[PDB]
Amino acid sequence: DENKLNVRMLSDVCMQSRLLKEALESKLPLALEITPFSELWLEENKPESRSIQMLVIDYSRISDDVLTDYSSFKHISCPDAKEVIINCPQDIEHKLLFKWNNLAGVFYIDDDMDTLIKGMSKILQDEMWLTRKLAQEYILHYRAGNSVVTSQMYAKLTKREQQIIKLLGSGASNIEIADKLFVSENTVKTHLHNVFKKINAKNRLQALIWAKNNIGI
Repeated sequence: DENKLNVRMLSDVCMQSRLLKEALESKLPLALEITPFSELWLEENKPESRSIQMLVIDYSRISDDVLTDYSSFKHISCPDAKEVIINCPQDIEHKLLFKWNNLAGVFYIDDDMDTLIKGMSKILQDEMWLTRKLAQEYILHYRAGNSVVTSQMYAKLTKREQQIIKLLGSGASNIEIADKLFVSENTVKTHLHNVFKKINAKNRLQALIWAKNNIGI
């Protein structure tokens, strides 16, 4: 419906998902549709994906091999959509959440629907639904200067690989990189082909975007 918020839940489709989907559409003003993480890449260049204004992320079905596909789907189609995490574990390392650039709310694994409906209603009112701890972590981290949290796949790359990837996440060219490290253009190109694993980039664009989101010096 044109009136309602375009929401997209990133999850499995199944008895429960659909059951929550309907529950969310009963109480809040939204048109929700469910898309599994595994299929994100198929929605990247769809027109109707450009209309997504909220993404609801089932933290329980998230995994490292989807992260890359997500970051690009998010940039290519709905960079400006709000993101809301649900089913988040209690003992989560909040910095791990900075990776969601429009995080607007977080719901924990053992919150109930009373909380979820309350929370989501606030977020639909352009509030944010965070705990005091999390709000503090953001503030301490941001206030202290830091913008991005360098991720874990990164630290696992070789020295070449690391240097080559940082510069990529600076939108440098093949040539421009080969010229700051003093190496064959064809060389950086070969390192990159490796680096796409495990960072899991289907291509240079994914990696580039992966980069700008997952590595800050």
